[PDB]
Amino acid sequence: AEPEHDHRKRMGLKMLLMMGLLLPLVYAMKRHKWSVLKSRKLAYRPPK
Amino acid sequence: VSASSKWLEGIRKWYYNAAGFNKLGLMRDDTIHENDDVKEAIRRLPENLYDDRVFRIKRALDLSMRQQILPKEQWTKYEEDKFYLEPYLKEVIRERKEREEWAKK
Amino acid sequence: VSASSKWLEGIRKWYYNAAGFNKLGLMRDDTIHENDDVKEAIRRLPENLYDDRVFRIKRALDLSMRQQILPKEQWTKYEEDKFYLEPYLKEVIRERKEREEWAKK
Amino acid sequence: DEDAVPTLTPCRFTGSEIRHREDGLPLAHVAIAVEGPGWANPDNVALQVANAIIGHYDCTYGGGMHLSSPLASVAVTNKLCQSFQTFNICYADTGLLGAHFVCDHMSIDDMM
Amino acid sequence: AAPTLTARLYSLLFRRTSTFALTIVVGALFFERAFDQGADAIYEHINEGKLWKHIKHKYE
Amino acid sequence: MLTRFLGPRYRQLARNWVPTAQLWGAVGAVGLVWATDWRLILDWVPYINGK
Repeated sequence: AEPEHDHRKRMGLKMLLMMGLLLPLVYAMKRHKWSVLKSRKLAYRPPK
Repeated sequence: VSASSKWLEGIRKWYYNAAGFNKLGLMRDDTIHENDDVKEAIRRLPENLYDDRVFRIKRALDLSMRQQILPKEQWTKYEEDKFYLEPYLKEVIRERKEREEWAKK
Repeated sequence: VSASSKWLEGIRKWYYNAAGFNKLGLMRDDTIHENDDVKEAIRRLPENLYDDRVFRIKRALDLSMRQQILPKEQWTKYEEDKFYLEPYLKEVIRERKEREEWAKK
Repeated sequence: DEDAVPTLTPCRFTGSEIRHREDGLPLAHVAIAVEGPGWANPDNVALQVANAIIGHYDCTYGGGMHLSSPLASVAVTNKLCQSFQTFNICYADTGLLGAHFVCDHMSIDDMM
Repeated sequence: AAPTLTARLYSLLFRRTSTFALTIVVGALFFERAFDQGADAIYEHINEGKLWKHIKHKYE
Repeated sequence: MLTRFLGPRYRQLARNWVPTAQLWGAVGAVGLVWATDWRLILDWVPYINGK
């Protein structure tokens, strides 16, 4: 059934890293995008 | 938005401190789910009003994204809230009650 | 549309008695496959002309559906056909040759 | 003389956009700019020339079918805007030189 | 430096779009075989339960 | 109708695109490499040597 219980096990290891790498890198990128929108200043200054 | 209405409209005041609306400083009227009656209702809204509800709405979106809220101080003054539409709205309630009325006729 | 051109343009005359166009009484110019140059070319067409080519075209559709043709007498007069666009068209040929020209420049 | 004669400490100008948000603005008076002259830099020479390549597409200007700025051209063909004018905004060594503009609900996107 | 990493490696690397890409795959090699290797090391220190067996299998 | 894009103008256009053209080309090629790791090329790869 799971001889790759060895082999597949191996892959899982890299997975642990990929996310830990990407997941941050991903999240970053997301923030990297959204950041400006975060801080926006839009003014309600109705005339008079 | 005061104690009976800070329990009850304190689902909108203390429990929209919990359910958010007024502690988010929302506009009571603005909470009505958009409907057709609501729609043209707003179409008839007053202008200076329109601006007001606008800034309110946008801001709401703003902190919403920010997932923050204004100072609890800045959190809206309880009671002390004009029912903005309700004259206008409720008027329309009579309207669609009228179109609805002669409609019934 | 006469013998050299009733053999050759008598692919459009005797052999558009066979290929139909002129015996169908078509407009020589009208036969140009629609292209952009053709397009705005017509956009610039003359008015009374425009009507003329119109009636021609529609009629063509008409018998076409009818799958009939006009009297062979009514079948178009050979030769004796103004080249309608060709001054206008060919002018445009110079045009797109001009846009094409300074274009080349 | 006496005191108070500092120099220009470089920094970033705003870097933003804002709409004075107007339903009341009947039609866009739009614009844009990218470095305009100011006092200093040696570059602006060609940037001048560059802004030349840029150019200002005048509403009152005619001849769009034949217009030189390809931008201007399509703007005619597409009827793609109601104005653009390369406009050089000045600070010693930096600025923005670029189009004013006018447009309806549409242009700006393709404009850029 | 790191300013030429961020910058020159933008400029002399990440600037040109292609260059950014060619850089990318250029890594794809090194990363690929490397992580392959060190990964194998991880599993290696993990056990020694087989395929080290040959010597024990007396590797005829 | 190559004359359409044949002119010192568009010629110059090519002269521009050329180095870039090299660049994207390289992109494709190397892609074939790493993607495939095709033995044919793979051989020459030192320390990318997998055995």
